[PDB]
Amino acid sequence: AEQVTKSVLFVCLGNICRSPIAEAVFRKLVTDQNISDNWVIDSGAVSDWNVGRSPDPRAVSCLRNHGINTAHKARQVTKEDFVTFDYILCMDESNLRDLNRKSNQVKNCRAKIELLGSYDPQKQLIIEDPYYGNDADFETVYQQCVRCCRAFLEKVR
Ligand code: VO4
Repeated sequence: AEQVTKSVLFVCLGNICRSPIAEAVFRKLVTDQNISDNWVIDSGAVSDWNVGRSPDPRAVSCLRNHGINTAHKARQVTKEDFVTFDYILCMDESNLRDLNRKSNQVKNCRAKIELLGSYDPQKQLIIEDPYYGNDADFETVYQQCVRCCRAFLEKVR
């Protein structure tokens, strides 16, 4: 068994609600496809405000309902991420404006930066911040990341 090693970094503002859901989902997919050894996956924040914190409790329990677990600590996106990751996928256009800005700060930017939702077969471009929502909104977010990541993998696979 042999292919190339591919890398994806999932990005949100805080790296507490959404990017850990999208990251964990994506890991479960790869693991389920027997393709983990070919993938490098991680999640990070635009902001430094929550570095080191654990994922929201609502994200945590939501992933559990689906039999998924995570051990992520929040970390900030850095300049080297633009040189090391094949893909940076974010949640919203704000995340997107911010990364492009920072990427400029890099000379040799090899990362393709895009909205995760741009992969959604249902076309919901945007993945809403569920922080102030309740438990059904987290379930809605999980659902979108599932759609998107399944579609992302299948074309980069
Ligand atoms: O942790 V995030 O989804 O930015 O809230």
